[PDB]
Amino acid sequence: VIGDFNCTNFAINDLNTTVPRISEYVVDVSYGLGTYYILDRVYLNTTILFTGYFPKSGANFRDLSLKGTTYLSTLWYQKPFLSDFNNGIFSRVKNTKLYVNKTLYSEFSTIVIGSVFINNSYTIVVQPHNGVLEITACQYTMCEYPHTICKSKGSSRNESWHFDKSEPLCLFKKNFTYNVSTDWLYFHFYQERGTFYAYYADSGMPTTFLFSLYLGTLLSHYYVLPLTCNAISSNTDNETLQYWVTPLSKRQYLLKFDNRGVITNAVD
Ligand SMILES: *[C@@H]1O[C@H](CO)[C@@H](O[C@@H]2O[C@H](CO)[C@@H](O[C@@H]3O[C@H](CO[C@H]4O[C@H](CO)[C@@H](O)[C@H](O)[C@@H]4O)[C@@H](O)[C@H](O[C@H]4O[C@H](CO)[C@@H](O)[C@H](O)[C@@H]4O)[C@@H]3O)[C@H](O)[C@H]2NC(C)=O)[C@H](O)[C@H]1NC(C)=O
Ligand SMILES: CC(=O)N[C@H]1[C@H]([C@H](O)[C@H](O)COC(C)=O)O[C@@](O[C@H](CO)[C@@H](O)[C@@H]2O[C@@](O)(C(=O)O)C[C@H](O)[C@H]2NC(C)=O)(C(=O)O)C[C@@H]1O
Ligand SMILES: *[C@@H]1O[C@H](CO)[C@@H](O[C@@H]2O[C@H](CO)[C@@H](O)[C@H](O)[C@H]2NC(C)=O)[C@H](O)[C@H]1NC(C)=O
Ligand SMILES: *[C@@H]1O[C@H](CO)[C@@H](O)[C@H](O)[C@H]1NC(C)=O
Ligand SMILES: *[C@@H]1O[C@H](CO)[C@@H](O)[C@H](O)[C@H]1NC(C)=O
Ligand SMILES: *[C@@H]1O[C@H](CO)[C@@H](O)[C@H](O)[C@H]1NC(C)=O
Ligand SMILES: *[C@@H]1O[C@H](CO)[C@@H](O)[C@H](O)[C@H]1NC(C)=O
Ligand SMILES: *[C@@H]1O[C@H](CO)[C@@H](O)[C@H](O)[C@H]1NC(C)=O
Ligand SMILES: *[C@@H]1O[C@H](CO)[C@@H](O)[C@H](O)[C@H]1NC(C)=O
Repeated sequence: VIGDFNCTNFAINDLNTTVPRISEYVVDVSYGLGTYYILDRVYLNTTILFTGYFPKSGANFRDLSLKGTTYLSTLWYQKPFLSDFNNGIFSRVKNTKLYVNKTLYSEFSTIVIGSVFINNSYTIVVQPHNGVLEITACQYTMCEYPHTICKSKGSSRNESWHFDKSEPLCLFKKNFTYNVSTDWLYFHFYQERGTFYAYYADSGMPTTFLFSLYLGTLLSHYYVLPLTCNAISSNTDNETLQYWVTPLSKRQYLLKFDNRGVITNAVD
């Protein structure tokens, strides 16, 4: 289970439907993808050695995205999906592009990062809303079996991942835009000296700072929420979620900046 709150007992089972897929794709930082711009700094026409939380060059990813219909499995809320956060993660996220009429919509899995996932501890949540990325860090009363839904196509379950009837204490709450037409989003999430850091991009490029947050405590677990729809499967549209994740480590990178301040190259 994630949290401990009994939000539902509708259509829960114990079926071993899947395990996380391992990517054929591997981390290649030679053009800056898998690196980040350093905080609010601008570096112009230079190379720096910088020590930071980076993926290993040549590492695989685990796809932690889970697509449901009516049922959820209790085995989806355990190892290997419920994951130790350690130092942090780099993720590559497919923006799942859906059409209701001719109009386009963007869906992808929410990620939650936390420790015990109960309302005496802060949980960070990163969730898309069709071109808006909502991010929060709150004392959420997380469900036992949390999940999100398609807003675009229908869902035979309601959205249910926390049960707070009035808004919990939040250290952070902010929204960021992303290009709805992109094929991929990328994120870095890490912790250093009790401070959390987040970065994103909506292109094959170095990730840009979202926010940083002092927690004092260690985050210890992260989990990628199941998403339920009457869509996004082989018998209806052949479309899929993908939420690829690879671990970070304290690591030294060369970063090359051009005269505009764009990272053009990097080395592990
Ligand atoms: C912060 O997070 C915590 C932890 O999740 C929340 O605390 C839980 O809150 C819920 C909702 O109030 C509590 O659930 C309720 O517990 C009552 C007592 O349980 C005992 O008695 C029942 C029989 O009545 C036994 O079966 C059980 O084993 C216990 O011995 C129940 O009486 C309540 O029953 C109602 O709900 C159930 C389920 O929907 C129905 O079947 C019943 O008919 C009835 O409608 C209910 O189960 C839970 O116990 C709390 N846990 C703890 C550890 O405190 C906090 O609420 C949250 N705080 C904030 C600010 O959000
Ligand atoms: C994490 C995971 O394993 N995810 C897969 C999912 C689950 O294994 C399945 O939900 C059972 O999970 C549990 C916990 O029991 O199966 C999916 O495929 C289904 C067949 O397996 C799909 O074709 C569905 O077939 C139906 O017969 C039915 O009800 O399952 C009719 C329904 O309308 C139709 N769904 C549509 C059209 O979206 C799905 O989607 O649900 C593809 C997902 O990648
Ligand atoms: C961040 O984005 C979300 C999603 O668009 C906003 O949530 C909406 O807020 C209004 C407030 O009146 C509600 O009526 C809607 O029902 C909410 N939508 C959803 C899907 O929850 C949120 O207001 C935005 N801003 C901030 C600072 O969180
Ligand atoms: C969860 O709540 C439902 C609805 O009240 C109840 O039927 C079910 O027995 C509960 N299960 C547990 C494990 O508390
Ligand atoms: C689930 O199925 C996979 C594939 O057969 C297997 O590797 C795994 O050990 C099974 N059990 C669990 C609890 O994951
Ligand atoms: C960029 O740096 C190189 C090496 O020092 C130098 O030759 C070049 O003139 C610089 N250009 C600008 C625009 O700073
Ligand atoms: C979803 O929400 C609606 C409206 O509150 C409710 O009627 C329904 O019972 C809920 N649950 C499911 C599984 O649809
Ligand atoms: C949005 O994404 C598409 C596909 O990558 C790209 O062609 C388009 O130029 C992008 N537009 C903006 C405003 O970023
Ligand atoms: C999904 O793709 C397979 C392979 O191309 C095809 O056989 C099947 O008919 C497709 N189904 C849908 C709903 O597109």
